[PDB]
Amino acid sequence: MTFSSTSNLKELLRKVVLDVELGREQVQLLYKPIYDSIADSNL
Amino acid sequence: MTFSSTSNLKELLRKVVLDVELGREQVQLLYKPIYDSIADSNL
Repeated sequence: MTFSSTSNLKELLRKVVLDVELGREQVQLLYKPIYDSIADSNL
Repeated sequence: MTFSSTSNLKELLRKVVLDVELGREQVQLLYKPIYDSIADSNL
């Protein structure tokens, strides 16, 4: 009858999350084509 | 004997409908490529 009445009492209502992209952007390895890598552990 | 005498008596005169395009434009859902849809009855 009076959903406006029950709107304020939020804890009754279902909780659903508006899914949005959050989080820091992924990072890449840009340098690699320029550099020649040597990976001897005994350096 | 004039044809104007029989003008008013439309029942006597043969009836032919002037064929023509009547109607209204069909509406379309333009938004859909832009928006990403989430469907849930419990929102």
